[PDB]
Parts: sequence; structure tokens; C-alpha cells
Amino acid sequence: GQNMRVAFMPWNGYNFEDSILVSERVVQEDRFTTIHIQELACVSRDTKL
Amino acid sequence: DIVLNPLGVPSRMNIGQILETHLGMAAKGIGDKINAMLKQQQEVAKLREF
Amino acid sequence: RDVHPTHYGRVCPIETPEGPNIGLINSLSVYAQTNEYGFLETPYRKVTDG
Amino acid sequence: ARVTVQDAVEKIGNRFDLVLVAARRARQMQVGGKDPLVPEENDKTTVIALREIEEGLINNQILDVRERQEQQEQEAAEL
Amino acid sequence: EEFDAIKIALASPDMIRSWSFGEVKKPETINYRTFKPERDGLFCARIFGPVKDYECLCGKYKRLKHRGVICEKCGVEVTQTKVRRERMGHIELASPTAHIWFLKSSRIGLLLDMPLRDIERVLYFESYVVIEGGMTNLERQQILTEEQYLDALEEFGDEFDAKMGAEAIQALLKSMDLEQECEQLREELNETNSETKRKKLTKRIKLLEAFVQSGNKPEWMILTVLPVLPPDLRPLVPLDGGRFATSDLNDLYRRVINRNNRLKRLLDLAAPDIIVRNEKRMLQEAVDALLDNGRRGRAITGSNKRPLKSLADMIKGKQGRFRQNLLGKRVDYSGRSVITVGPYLRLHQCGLPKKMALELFKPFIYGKLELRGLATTIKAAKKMVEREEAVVWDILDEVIREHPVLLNRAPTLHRLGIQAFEPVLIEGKAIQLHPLVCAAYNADFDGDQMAVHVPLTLEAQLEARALMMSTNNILSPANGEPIIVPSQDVVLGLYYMTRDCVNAKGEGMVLTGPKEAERLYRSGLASLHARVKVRITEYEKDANGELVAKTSLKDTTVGRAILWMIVPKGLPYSIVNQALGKKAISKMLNTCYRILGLKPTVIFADQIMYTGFAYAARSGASVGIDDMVIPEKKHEIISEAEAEVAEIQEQFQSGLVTAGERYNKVIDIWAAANDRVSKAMMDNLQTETVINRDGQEEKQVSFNSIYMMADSGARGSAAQIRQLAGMRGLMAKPDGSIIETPITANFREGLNVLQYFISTHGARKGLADTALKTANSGYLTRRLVDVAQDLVVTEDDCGTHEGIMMTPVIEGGDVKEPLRDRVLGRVTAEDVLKPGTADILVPRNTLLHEQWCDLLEENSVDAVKVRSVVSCDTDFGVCAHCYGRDLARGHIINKGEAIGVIAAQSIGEPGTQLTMSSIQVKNKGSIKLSNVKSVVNSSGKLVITSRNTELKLIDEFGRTKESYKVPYGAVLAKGDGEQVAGGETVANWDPHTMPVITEVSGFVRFTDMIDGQTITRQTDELTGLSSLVVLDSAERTAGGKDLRPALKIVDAQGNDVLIPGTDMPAQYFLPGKAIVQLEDGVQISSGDTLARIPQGLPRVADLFEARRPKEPAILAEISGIVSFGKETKGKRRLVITPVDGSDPYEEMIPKWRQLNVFEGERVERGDVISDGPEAPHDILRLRGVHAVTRYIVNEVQDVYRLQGVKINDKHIEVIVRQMLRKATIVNAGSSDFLEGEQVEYSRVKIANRELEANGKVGATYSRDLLGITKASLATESFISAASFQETTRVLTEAAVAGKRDELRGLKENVIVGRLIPAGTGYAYHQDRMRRRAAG
Ligand SMILES: [Mg+2]
Ligand SMILES: [Zn+2]
Ligand SMILES: [Zn+2]
Repeated sequence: GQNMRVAFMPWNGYNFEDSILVSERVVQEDRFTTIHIQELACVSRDTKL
Repeated sequence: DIVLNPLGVPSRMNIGQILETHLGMAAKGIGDKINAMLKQQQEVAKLREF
Repeated sequence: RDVHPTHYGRVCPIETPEGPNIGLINSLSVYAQTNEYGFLETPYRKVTDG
Repeated sequence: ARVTVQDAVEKIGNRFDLVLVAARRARQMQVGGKDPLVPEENDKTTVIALREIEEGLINNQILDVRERQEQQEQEAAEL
Repeated sequence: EEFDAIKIALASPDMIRSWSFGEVKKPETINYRTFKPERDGLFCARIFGPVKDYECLCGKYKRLKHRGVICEKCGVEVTQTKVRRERMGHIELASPTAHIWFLKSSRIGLLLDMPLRDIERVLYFESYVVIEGGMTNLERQQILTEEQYLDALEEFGDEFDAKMGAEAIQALLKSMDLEQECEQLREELNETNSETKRKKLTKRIKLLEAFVQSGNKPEWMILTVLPVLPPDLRPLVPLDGGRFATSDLNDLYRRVINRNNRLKRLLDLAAPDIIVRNEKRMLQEAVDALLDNGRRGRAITGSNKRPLKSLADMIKGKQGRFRQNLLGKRVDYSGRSVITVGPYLRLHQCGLPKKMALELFKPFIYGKLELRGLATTIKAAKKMVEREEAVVWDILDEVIREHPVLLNRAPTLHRLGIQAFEPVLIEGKAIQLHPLVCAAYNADFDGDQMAVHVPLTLEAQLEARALMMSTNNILSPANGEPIIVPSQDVVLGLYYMTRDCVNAKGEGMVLTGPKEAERLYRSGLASLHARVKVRITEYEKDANGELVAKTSLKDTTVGRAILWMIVPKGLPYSIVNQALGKKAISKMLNTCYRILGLKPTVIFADQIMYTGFAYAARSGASVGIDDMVIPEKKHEIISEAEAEVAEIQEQFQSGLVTAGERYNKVIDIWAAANDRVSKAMMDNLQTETVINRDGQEEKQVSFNSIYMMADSGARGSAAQIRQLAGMRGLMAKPDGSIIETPITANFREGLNVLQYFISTHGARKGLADTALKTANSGYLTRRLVDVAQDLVVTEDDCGTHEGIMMTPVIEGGDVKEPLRDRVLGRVTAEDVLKPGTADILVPRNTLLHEQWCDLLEENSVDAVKVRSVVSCDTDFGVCAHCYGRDLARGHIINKGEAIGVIAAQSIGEPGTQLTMSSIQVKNKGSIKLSNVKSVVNSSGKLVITSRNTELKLIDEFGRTKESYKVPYGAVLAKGDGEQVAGGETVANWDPHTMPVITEVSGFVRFTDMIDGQTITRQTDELTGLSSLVVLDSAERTAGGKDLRPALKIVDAQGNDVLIPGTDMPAQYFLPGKAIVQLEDGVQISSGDTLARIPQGLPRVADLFEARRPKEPAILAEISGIVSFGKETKGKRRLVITPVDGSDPYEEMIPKWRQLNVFEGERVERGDVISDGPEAPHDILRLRGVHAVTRYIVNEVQDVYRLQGVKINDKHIEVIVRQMLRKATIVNAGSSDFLEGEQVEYSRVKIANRELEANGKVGATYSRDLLGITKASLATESFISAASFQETTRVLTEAAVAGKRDELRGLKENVIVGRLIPAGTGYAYHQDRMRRRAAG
């Protein structure tokens, strides 16, 4: 994972029951970005027609 | 960066998590002086002592 | 599914899922090996007269 | 009204008849083209029924009367 | 379309011919190359019909010139489609073979007076059988072997009837007429009605006249013409890979159809009879295999080496069509997401994400597009939905306003499983909730999947508004306290907001308005916790619901002034003048809707978490390492703990102390050391905070927010703050050993390796248990909704008479459940009084709400008659005046709301956490003990000579405070009707003996007991004096084991000293372990001791299972004198004697258990005789019904109350009222002799026959109690009994009965799809029934 500077206080109910909170700085420096590679295919057949 | 709920510490008995957080405060606590001494760009033999 | 005290050093007691297969899936320890017959083994340092 | 209906249940006394009295009254506002009795304040077809029940202008007995005054005159138009 | 009922019968061979459309002959299915079906196959068009419409196979008839003809060259029908699921097929069989449900479920062996292994002797053609004896040396149903069959041919040849095969059973059933059978059975039943002859024979009589009334014929038990499943439900479809796939049925027919053809080909060639009989084996293997594969032997398998799916597994179990496609289903207009929390909302609004809500309302968007006319056509609107014009976001915004939506979470625990909100659209990809309702679902915010639903119709669009908006239920139906309790973080900052300390500057200043009281905080002049007098302005309804004002100052802090702006003018100041933990806030919430209505509380709850979180963030609460402090009075105490465990390490090696007692001593000192370390750490977190203020030093409450977390009890408690400080107590290996050395050190100074390893057992034993319990419990909840499904409140007030009297449960300890809190929500069973005599408060029925619980509370009442659900006697239901207050709404229940589900739900839900002498009175009190027989001792005090006595500690009034049970043979030092002292042991005796104490006074002699004949004499070794020691039954010699050794208490003459006040003699007829101390001639007095007789969720599983225990403490049939039976030929017997009636009875008793009564003692009927737990059915047979249920609801409520889960008793009451849904009848006159029937129907017919029709021509009844595995099974309906368990034995026993169904149950009204006769639909279903009166 990554390192990040962490605090500890209740906020305006955004950490009510185990729910964690970010800034935009952790998205601007893109430290939590992943890539994915999916797969698509197509087949060609012969029918009776 | 990250804010989270401080009411998860005693009722999971995870005093290891509070124990982890202090070291990382020290982990950059050596690193920042290195960044304080590299851009200010003092010397080699000042650094090798530190 | 219970952990016998012969699991010590050969099969770890923490690394297991918490689904319905909770007592079945187990992993071996760090330094364990497989003997020539098939039994498990674990190293120990031999004390000789203290 | 909007979030509650609790003062209207006094106006009947039953929970489940409060379902069917608005179920009839809102049904005629959908396909018939009848006019409401309480002003809208920009609401859909279902919630404007419960205001009239809160003001008591729609009750289970009285709803048939406006059909009965209609039914006694609708067959009067043909014969 | 609409039908009234459902009906079963047996299918005729001619009735199978009627429905069918063609006789299948050839087993082909598709012509292999061009994918078209072949004639007379499993997909033949001449039988079943088309695939297309108006298109023939050979292509002869086209262009609709040929409309009304079948295309004769190809035989395909012409007419309209959707017929491929409706028609059925038939096949002819060569030899008629036997069905499989009537063989090894047998219903023919019952009917043909033969065991099933001997009727199997015909169906494999190993044994002949005889139809009828023409010559009378042979008889009907004679088993003959093959060579013995040939001896029959060598005797007569033609004058007897004996075949071998499945044809014979067909001929056997045609032979007997049922009338001269059944009329002979009733002629045979009356002569000998012994018990094994009784119930066995009438089971035939249950079925035999049933066949007459059903009108069927028992030859239809054997099929000759087999039906065929339609071609759609066994499909053969080309796949996405270009191959095919068939269901398993469409080759099993190719077993039957092929083995049919091999028979008809064979018989016209006339093979010998070892080949032909082998053919009729395989059809009976194959007509088995169509009906069932895994029943009769090794199953028939396909190529995958797995069993083939039969026709029975279509209906059997959870894999079948019942629980996977009929009751639950899939539904459209649906979706799911991860859940998350957004606290900016109000209470009824929930989130809904954008690009989820575009598909979820796609029919709504098209209609409003065609109504405004911005879309020209439907396909254009689908063209414009990808354009995403801004008005599409407006039209969606137009349509989502005030259109409710359902929220779900699987699995549904109880009634709050689904609610209904109004949506508010955000731009993300997640569902937002309101934070207060997470505790209602038991959903935590860690990655669930909550699902949405959209109600289509106009009624459900009202039904979300009318019943399941989040405001309209804040009362959870388990117990009348709100589920909208502040949960986890809201209680933190609000506890911060009310706090007392002297630290804050500006303390003692006076604030005039609460408005400007906030002003001093907000610019930052003093902290919120500092004491300054504030003018407060409150309002009360002390007039006739009318507000008056009062205004004054009160000495409080400035924080409590700010919270005053939220309570809406209707409750005094004292609710927020306190420390305000979670014990206070929830009962503050209960106070509002008690007084103020409902509209304030939804606003009052909403204004909590607004001001709750906003001050917590202004507060800030953290946690640190040195914040949780390790004290100083622990390790020196551990240094004392090393100074005592090293001591008995040495004393163990000496050989003085044992092993097991040493195991009790280290657990005496180390487990109590969890409490010795408790006083060091609580002292070091309570009053270590010292902030001085205008003095030397001071004391106050804590400033760590760790105590302030713990005393709230959201997360953390008195024990949970200890393991953060010291050792975490004790550990146990789950194999069975509890260690002598548990943890000593703590979480801040480390754990050792072996201490870490043993502490794994505390996890993995418990962690695997949660899942298993969860699995068991969901099975239990399914088995609770089944037995209680029928209850709806049909009538308002049945008007029956008295029922249960109510008593508190506080015996054995302190006040546990007050009498007011059980009787709340119930009604008065009668006109009940006040202790001021003849002051009645009720005309026989009032709702007992909290306003009248005041009048109960000022007096001293502890006894009140309560109209239960047991005495309710309406037809098919219960009435409102017998069920009282619906706890979920808060009034009397309206007529038509469902009952049995709401009781079966609220028993099921808490079961997840379910599985994890010298008598001293507390205070003084008057001594009132009744139903006693006591005598004055030689010492002079009270001796307990009766088993029925138990103590009661009474206040100055008459109420009970304490009570303890006292057994026989006990000694007191006090008296009854007197006054005693506090801190006093009033009862003192040796309990380890069961002494043989004596009310009689006189000499004791050595008669009726002879040494060497009755017993032996083993004298006391030390002093020399003993008595004729009474030895055990078999341990003595058998030459005088017949003589009951009777010590005779004698007089100055030496005659029979009787019982005091009666003529019956007093001699103890003692079994063994009776060691008398005093010698011959030693005189006894009143109270002289002659001898001494020394000494989880499965619980809630068995008690509604009605499972019998292993040693039932059986009770007395009748009163009177009791004696002993025979000389234990296996077991002893009990010749008891009634006072005047029939005294014959004796039965087997296992004498080896310690008896209570003896061979000469008197008893009243219905008293404990043997020892142990007691079976509920014997309580039903001996006591009534009220003493049974008052035992049960005492039993199961204590298992929950030990875990601290409050259930109202009204839920558990109605499941025993649906536990008694049957009865066995005693006498006769209109009905059967003894067999079972429904006890609702008895009170109908005795209100018909034993009412004004006759004097008595009906019958009297017993009552039966039946466990939940079959109490659902024997029901007037059958599909509900077919819904869940044992799916073969539910159909077949009803299949030959000729049963029918009036669709009474609600479950059967789910699978038809009509309205449920409950909830809303109870207004509808009363209309359709009365149209059936004249219709
Ligand atoms: Mg959750
Ligand atoms: Zn054709
Ligand atoms: Zn009732």
C-alpha cells in the first residue's frame, strides 16, 4: 500500500461506524490508483442457414 | 490525509494499532531533517555523522 | 477444528479464513519441512550442559 | 402530510382502511380527470389524497355519495 | 380464471386417456441433421403442436389458403401459439406395474393385511401368491414357493386361484369388497379393544370408510397408463456453443419407452418364462425411475457418474420448486450497491446514486417523455436516453420526488428487515443511509450489499407511506422501547456537552437567555463545562392539555443551557440536568412520544445528531499510549503472586496436598486476582485527574475520554477497560483443561509466546461457534413461522371468562421483572379490585396502560387476573380483547393485523448471541407461609414435615420480596406470623442427609427386622452403639428381601403408635441407606431423627420441540394411601390407593432412584414422586393447561433474561396456543371413538350437539401437546404442510384421503398470488366470503 499522515478524531458524523475519510490530496497524487485489464472476445460460426 | 473513528480501539483490544502509529511519526521524523539538509545543501561529512 | 499443542511450530494458528471452512484450511510455519516418510518437522537448537 | 400521516389516523381510527380510502380517491384522479379539493403545492397524485383526509373532506362513507349522486344522474341522461 | 378451492383424488386410467393428445410410440427426439422433430416422438407435432404459427413442416400448405386443416402430409396443427406448455401425453404399457409411492413410503400393506417385505416377495417374481381358495384347503394371501406352487398344480390344477406378478395385486385388489371388510372390522374392534389391537386396527378403519366417502377405487393404486410431462418443461435447446443440452427427464423416458418396446416385441414370439419375468423387472425399475431414482435401491445414473434428477426431486427439499421458485423468487426493478453513511440527511431521506437510478426507473422516464411530447415515439426515447439531454435529468427529478423506495438487507432478522424511504439524488456510485438506523438492521458499515425495490402499483405507493415509512415505526415490536437510540458516536460528544468541572474560566457568571448563553461559548470566553445560573423557560400541560409558562434560574452549567433549544417545549428540565449517558438519553426519547405526540420526536431525534456530531468535532477525542496508564499496585501484587505460587510448588512436592484440591487453590488465588488488580486500575483512572481551582488541590471526573467512553458503554465496559490495563483474566483450552497459569502481564508490556498460543483457543473455539449457531437459528426461525401461521385477529372481543392470574418472577433474588411491566399492554381478565376492599377500578375489561399503572403503583397490589390468549375461544383465530396492546404501534391492535409471524419473528432474532443448608434473608420482614404441616420439636422450634412448604419474605404490606424453597426434614429456629431480624439465617439444617424425622413419640423396638433374615448388623466401630442397620434391596440376603423391614414406633404398652390425629399406623417401610443410630427401646419424641439418607440454544431447541427428557419426575395419578408392588421382576411397582374410587392401578417404577413418598405416607394428587426434570406432556395429562404454560413461559424467558434480552411474554404465549391445534377424543356419540381431531372443531360441535339439539349426543375430549415437527403437518390445509418438510408423506396420506382445501392459511394464499387475508387484505376478504353465501 502507501504511507499517509493519519489523525484521530470524530468528524461531522463521517466516521460514525468504522467509515474512513480521505482528502483530495490522496487522489491528486494518485497514490491509490490501480489499473485493470479485462478481456473481450467474439466467435464466428457457421449455422444451418 | 486520513481521518477515522477513534472508538474502535478498546473493544477490539487492538492496542497494536496505536502502537504502530507512533513509529511512523518517527519514521519521517528522521527523514525530514535529511530533506532539511539536502535542499539546504550543507555538506557530506555533516550528513555522514547524522 | 481445535488447535492441538502439537500444532506448535508446524502449523500456524492464525492464518485461516473465517467462513465455513474455518477449521480446515491451515498453512505451515516458516521453517517447517517434509520428512522422507511424510511427517512434519521443525528445527530446534540442542542444549548441551547449558 | 408529507412525512407523517399520524394525525389522519385519528380521522378514521383504522390503519388499513386508511390505505383503501386513498386508494379509491387517488384512482379517480388518475384516469377520470377529477379535480382535487386541497391545492397542490407541486405534488404527485398519491400524496394529495392524504391532505384531504387530514382536512376530512374525503371519508369512506362520503366517497360513495359523490358516485351515487353521479350514478343517479348518469342513467338519467340516457333514459 | 378465478377458482375457489383445490382438490386431490386418484387418477383413473380413463381420466389419463382424457387429458392426453397422442400415444407416444417411438423414442426419437430430433432428426439428427435438420433440427426438426420426428413423428410420434417426445416432441411430435401431431400430438403437442407447433413451434412457429401458420407454418407447416413439409411446406405443403401456405399463404393461409389452408386455415382449418391439419397438414396431412406432416400432421402438424395450425392454430395459435403458447400451447407448448399445456398439453400432456400418455403411453400404453404392456403389463401393468406398480407405483413407487405406495410401496416403500406402504398404504397397500396397511390395506391388504400383509407386511411390505412379503408383498415385495411378489414384485420380484421370486414367490407365488394365492388370490382365492376355490377348494378350501388354501386361502387368500398364501405365500407359495415355486416348487410348492407346482405341488398345488399336482393337487387340483384348476379349483384355486394363484398367480405370480404385478397382475396379481391388480387381481387381489379387485377381489375384496370394502364393505364386508370394514363392517367386519367394527364387529371385531368392539370385542377386543386392547391397546395394540386398538390403534392399529382403527388406522385401517381411518382409511377404509375414507375410500367409500372419497368414491375412488383402490385398483387405481396401480398404474396401467402413464402420463407424460409436457415438452416445454423438459427442454432440449441448442446452446451458445452450438451443442445441445437436455434435462435429465428426457432420457429417462427413453428408458421407459425403449423397455416398453422390448416387451411388446417379445410376447408375440413367446419366449420362455425366465426371460419374460425378467422383462417385468425392468419396467418396475423404470417406472420407479420416472417417479424416483434414489429410493428403491442403487440409483440409475447418467454419464457424469452422478444421480439423475427424478420427478420426486422436483418437489423435494430446498432444491425443489417450492423454496427456490415459488415462495422466494427473483424480481425485476432491482439493484444493489455497497452501503455508506451520509449524515447530512434528515431521518426519512436516504441516498440513491445517479447511474444506478437511470435504469431503475426506465418505464417512468419513457411515459413522462411521451406525455410532454418531447419524445415523438417510444423508440425515439430510447434513442434519446443516450443523448442525455438536461431535461432527462429534470424529468427524472420530476418523477423521483415523493416516490418511495424499499431498502433491504439479507438475511432478514425480524420485522425491521425492510423499511421505506424517500430518495435524494447524489452523484456517486453508492447508497447513503441515515446513521441511526444501522442498529435496526444489525448492519455495520464494512461492505454489505443492501438492495433496493421499487413499488409499481398505486396502492403500494400508498402502502410505503402508510405503514413502512421510517417515522411510522420507531417502536420495535420486541419491546416497547425505541430502536432509534443514539448508537455509538452520538453518545460520545453529547456526553461531552454535559459535564461538570471547575476548570472553565468565567464560572459562576449569570446568563439571561439560552440564546446568548451560546454566545459566551462561541466567541470563546469560557468552556462549555462551567457552572453559571441561567434563566430557563419551560412549559407543561398541567391544565387540560394546555400550556402554561414558568420562568426561573437553576444552578447548572452553560453547556446544558445550549441543549435546551432542542427539546420541543413539552417536558421539564430534570431530564438534562445530569451526567447524561446512554442510560439517560434513551429514556429521554421514551418520554417525548409518551407525552408530546409523534411529530416532535422525529424532529427531536433529527436535532440530536446535528448537535451531536458538531460539538464532538469541536471537542475532539483521541487515544494515546500514555493515555491508557499502567498502574503501580499491580506488579508488586504480582510479586506477592510470585510469593505464594512458589510456596505451594514446594508443598506439592512434599506429598501433603492432593492434585485436584491444589487445582482449586490456584484458581482461588489467581482468578480472584482479576479482582485484586481491579482496584488498582479503577483507582488510577477515576481520580488521578487533579485540576486545582481556588484552593490547594481538588478532585473531579476524568479527562482521558477512556473512562468517558467506558461509562457510556457504547464500546467498552467495566471489564473491557481492565484488559487494556492488566492481564485479560483467564484462558481455557477447549478440549477441557483450564490452565493454572493464565496471563499475568499486559497489552502494553507484551505477551509471551506460549501465552499468545493458548489465547488462540479463546478465539478459534468461539469463532467457529458463531457460524454454527447462525445456521441452527435460521433453521429454528423457519420452524417457528410454520406452526404459528394461522393467527389473525378475527374478532374484537370474544367475551370468555377468567384465565391466568399474574405473579412476579422475583423469587430467589432481588426484584427482576415488576408486575406492572408484564401486565402493561394487557387487559383485566375480570373486575379486579384494590386492597381497599370492594374498590373495583374496571368494568371487567380496560386497557392497562401507564396512566393506570400509577394507580397500581401507589397501592400494594401483587396479584391480578390477566385475560391471556389461552382462554380465547373464537373460531379460527384470537380476538383483540385477548391480545390487547400491539406493542409495535402503541394501542389496541386493529382488526386484521398478523400475529403469529410477529411472535415467531421476535423469538428468532436474538438467538445469534444466545449461546454466549443455611438460608439467609436480606432484610427483615413478616413471615407468612401457607399450606404447611409442621410440629414443635423437642428443641421447640419449627420443623418442616411437608414437602409443599417454601419460605416467603414479606414487606410491611403484603408484597413479596424474597422467597426460598425448603425440602422435607428441615429444622428452623423461628416462627410464622411473627417478626424477624435483618442479616439473619433463619433456616439451619443438614441438607446432605435426607433425614427420616419423626412426628411420632414413643419407644422404638427391634421388631419386623431380623439380623441374618432381613438385614445384617454392622456395628459402629468406635463407640460400640448402633442399630439394626437397614441395608439395600439386593445388597441384603434374598431369604428376607420379601419382608419390608418395618421399625415399629411403640408406646408404654408397646402397641402401634399412630399418626397424630389419625388411626393409620406409623411404621417406616424403609429401603436401604437407612442407618439408624439409636438402639432398641430408645424413646423418640416429636422430631427425633431416626436414620439418615445421605447424598444454551439446545434448551430453547427442545422446549418447543416438546422432546421428552431421560428421567421424568413423574407425578401422582390420584390422592390417598400409596404402597409398593412386586419383588422387582426387572423393576418395582406402585400399588397406590385412591380415597374412594378405583384403587386397582400399579405400574413399572425404577425403584433405584430415591423416592419421595414411602409405603405408608399420605399424599395429595399431583405431587412429585421420583426425581429429575419433568416432561411437559405429563404436566398436561395431570395438571390443566394454565400450570403448563406458566411453567414454559417461566422457563424459556429465563434463558434470555440471563443474557439480558427483554422479550414481552405475549409473543411466547401465542406459540403454545398454536402448539395445541389437535386433540384426542375420550368418549363418542357423534364422532370417532378415540382418534385425533382438531380441538377448534370440538367446541363447534359440542356447541351444536351438546347445545339445544340434544341433552348430550356429542362427546368429551382430552387435550394433546405436540412438537413443532408435526404440529404443522397435521393441519386442515395441506400445501402449507407440503411446503417445508417430509414432502412425500404429506401428499400420499392426503392423496388417498380425497382431501380438499378451503384456502384458510395465508401461505397457500401466497402461492396462488391473491391478496393475503391479513394486513390490508382483511378489509377485502370479508367481501368475497359473503358473496359466497348467496353464491
Ligand atoms: Mg451493515
Ligand atoms: Zn408441413
Ligand atoms: Zn382474543
